Amino acid sequence: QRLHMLQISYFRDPYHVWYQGNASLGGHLTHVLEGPDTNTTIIQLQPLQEPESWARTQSGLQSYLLQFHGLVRLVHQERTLAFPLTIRCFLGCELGSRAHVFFEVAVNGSSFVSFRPERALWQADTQVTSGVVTFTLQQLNAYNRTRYELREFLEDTCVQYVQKH
Amino acid sequence: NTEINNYEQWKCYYDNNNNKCKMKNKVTSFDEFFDFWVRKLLIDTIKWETELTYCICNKCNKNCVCFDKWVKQKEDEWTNIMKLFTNKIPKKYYLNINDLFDSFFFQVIYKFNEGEAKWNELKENLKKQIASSSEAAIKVLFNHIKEIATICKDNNTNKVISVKQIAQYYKRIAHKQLNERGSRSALKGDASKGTRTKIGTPWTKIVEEVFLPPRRQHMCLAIHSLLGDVLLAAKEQANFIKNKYDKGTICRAIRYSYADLGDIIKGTDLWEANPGEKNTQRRLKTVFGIIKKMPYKLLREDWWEANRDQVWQAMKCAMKNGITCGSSDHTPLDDYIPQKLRWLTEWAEWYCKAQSKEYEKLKEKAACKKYGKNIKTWEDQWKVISSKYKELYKQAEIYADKPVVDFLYNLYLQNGGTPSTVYSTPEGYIHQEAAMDCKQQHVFCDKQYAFRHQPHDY
Ligand SMILES: CCCCCCCCCCCCCCCCCCCC(=O)O[C@H](COC(=O)CCCCCCCCCCCCCC)COP(=O)(O)OCCN
Ligand SMILES: *[C@@H]1O[C@H](CO)[C@@H](O)[C@H](O)[C@H]1NC(C)=O
Repeated sequence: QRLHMLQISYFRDPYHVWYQGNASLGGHLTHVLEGPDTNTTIIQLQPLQEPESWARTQSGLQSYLLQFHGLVRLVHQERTLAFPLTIRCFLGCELGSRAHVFFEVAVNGSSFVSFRPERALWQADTQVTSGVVTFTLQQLNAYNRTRYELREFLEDTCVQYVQKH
Repeated sequence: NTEINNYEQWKCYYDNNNNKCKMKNKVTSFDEFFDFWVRKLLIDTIKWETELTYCICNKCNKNCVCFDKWVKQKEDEWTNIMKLFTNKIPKKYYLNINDLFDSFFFQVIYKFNEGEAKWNELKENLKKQIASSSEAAIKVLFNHIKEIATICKDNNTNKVISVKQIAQYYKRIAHKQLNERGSRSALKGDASKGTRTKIGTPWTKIVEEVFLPPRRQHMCLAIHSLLGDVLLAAKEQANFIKNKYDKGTICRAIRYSYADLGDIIKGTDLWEANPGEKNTQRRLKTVFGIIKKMPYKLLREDWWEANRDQVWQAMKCAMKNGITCGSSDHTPLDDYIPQKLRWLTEWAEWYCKAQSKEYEKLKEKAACKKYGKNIKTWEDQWKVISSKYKELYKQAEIYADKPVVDFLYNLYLQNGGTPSTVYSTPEGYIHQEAAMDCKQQHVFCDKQYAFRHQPHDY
């Protein structure tokens, strides 16, 4: 059917973040995420994924969270970011032709940015472009890691999970 | 309560919060300080490796040494940061290399054109070092920048192009070939993982035609075991010369013995006639074979190249006699000068010491039936030496013994090769490369002739 993944990152400090999140397969909770950047635990509630695959998945997710944090730190360093800062990322894939994918990020509840795989580009959702919004999109559209490797996650890895379970 | 070294200086505090660090007066949390320092360490590392890539003519010796000074400064700052914790520290600061890069990915690639490439190449190089050796990324990085600083310093080593300049050419080729094989990360060892006298005497003449210095006669995990044995021998020879053997004399003797030791290990030495030397050379063939199963000379050339700084530092032990004369990392190029050249240079130095020793007896024409005869004995050795040099030099002329002919023609090509400037004549060779202590008999070319019976003054 689909995957709807959600995380909320509460940054009390650029260098201090509390993560909380989850993922639903179709309409039901399958995964949870919780803890600080130094001790975030990612749990599959429904142990359907092989332990090895799952360990690889957790590694990829932890890599993501560290890179995510690094992006927030860089945005705050280059462009001032007020704290406490809450980042809410909603991403997913939906399946009977080619899969639909999306990724949108809100800041303090206000949709801040989104991904459009058709050109492998990120664009603002917000009608108000400011230094933070422009700078964040740059990193997104300057590196293959944020433009194409993300598509493999959303249009391939995400959908394989959905198709399989 | 620690201070972290026309630059910034900081005073840091740390708790089990107000665990701040202070630089007008910038005050940040410790975590911010740590992050600042680390991202700068990584950015600066990439810029340095990139800038030095073309050398990793004297312009990069100055830049290369600056890099090594930079590396040492950063290592001390790192130690001072660790003093805040004093407990052999959570992952918040103990990033794994994969963690460090994943965490600092955006901050560092942000500063570079094709930054993802540089960020990757650095990750791969650090992973390769730890794989050879879940350790902290910062420690692995420090080891990486120290290896580069050493490798670079070797390349520079601080009308006529000298033998030392040509030796540098062969040194640069050596590492080049090593870099292409890529084995140094495997061959460089770690010591912690391991276990005649008279001047007036002519040199021994050996055919089965080379004259053997009295200095050479008086010579003292297979990789880690080998490096430990080599370092020990190197240390012993340095102490042997220092304690049992002039400044120029003590320095040249230690430095030439270092080069001779490299020849022994490489298996390119001339003195193969001696059975003790043969026993040693067979042991080397055995150990390197063991090393290969990764005369073995080509691998040995790499292993010695992968382990020449370790051997040289071993020879600087327990002394206040600076030997740091014209080299960077105080490491000489003598192991890249064909042994026949260094021994020649050396023969002339011993000869002029012999001439002065005999000369000095003519103080307070009966006594000149010893001097001018002892002189004749040494004069004959030069004849042999001069003739062989000329044969090899002429082969080099036509080309422009293989390592000497190739050394000479490349030296000749850079010295007029199309008349030769100063190296076509072996007397001329000595007058450019060696230092003569002789008195009133200062000219090897045939009044003040080096081998005259009685000095023009006496
Ligand atoms: C088969 C299993 C399927 C998953 C099942 C569900 C698992 C539980 C999930 C719990 C909820 C967490 C939701 C948060 C998202 C997690 C997924 C991250 C996906 C992702 O971005 O890519 C990974 C990291 O790589 C990258 O390098 C790209 C990241 C770069 C950062 C992108 C920008 C972040 C948003 C902008 C914030 C700006 C804020 C500024 C104030 C790829 O991992 P992989 O190695 O396996 O590769 C595979 C092919 N590429
Ligand atoms: C990580 O969180 C678990 C609870 O989810 C706790 O028991 C553990 O002690 C924490 N570890 C660290 C290093 O904080």
